[PDB]
Amino acid sequence: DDKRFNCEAELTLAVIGGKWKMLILWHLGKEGTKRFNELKTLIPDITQKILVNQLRELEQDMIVHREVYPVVPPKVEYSLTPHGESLMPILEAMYEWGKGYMELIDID
Amino acid sequence: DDKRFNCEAELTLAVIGGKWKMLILWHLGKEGTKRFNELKTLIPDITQKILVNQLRELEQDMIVHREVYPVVPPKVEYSLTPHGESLMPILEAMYEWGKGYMELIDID
Repeated sequence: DDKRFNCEAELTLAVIGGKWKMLILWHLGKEGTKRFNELKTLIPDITQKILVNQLRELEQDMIVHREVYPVVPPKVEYSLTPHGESLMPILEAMYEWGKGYMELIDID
Repeated sequence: DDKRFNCEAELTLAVIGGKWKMLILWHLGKEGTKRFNELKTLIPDITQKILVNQLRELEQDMIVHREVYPVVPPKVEYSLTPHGESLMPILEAMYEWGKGYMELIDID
């Protein structure tokens, strides 16, 4: 029970934690499917290497779908899986909470 | 905007992150006010030193209220602040998400 709450809430933190995953997921959930360069533009502080590593981890974690489309020209699209989509209410609530908290700590 | 979503969602992660804060907050929000020894019993894997450090950080972060009551015998009670209470829906949703995710990764 207590271990079940803790193992499970901590798993969630591990999946979305870090400096850029929440922002990647936010753009995919709010705006939809994106190519790599589109995400790279939306997140100007991120490097190619870091964005590739974060997307790879999100894909291996079954949060992001990466699909290759052999059309003319070929393209690779990134999107949320159903598991990713159900993180979106959590990210929304974290943003709303942190918006209010930041004002608290900033203005003091 | 993008920096505002990111700064703010990341602040939230910093406040609740780690191995024991979510569990401390969960017990305080679900069960109410607790003394230190009560929390120590509810979280048997935690050490005195670690529980003192986590509660101190939660208090300094204005998530947990620590009140000394000079009654007979004196007592020190820990509870959530209003800012802590508004984390509870987020923790609830993280637990529900991670419960489903753990089943996904366990059963495979």
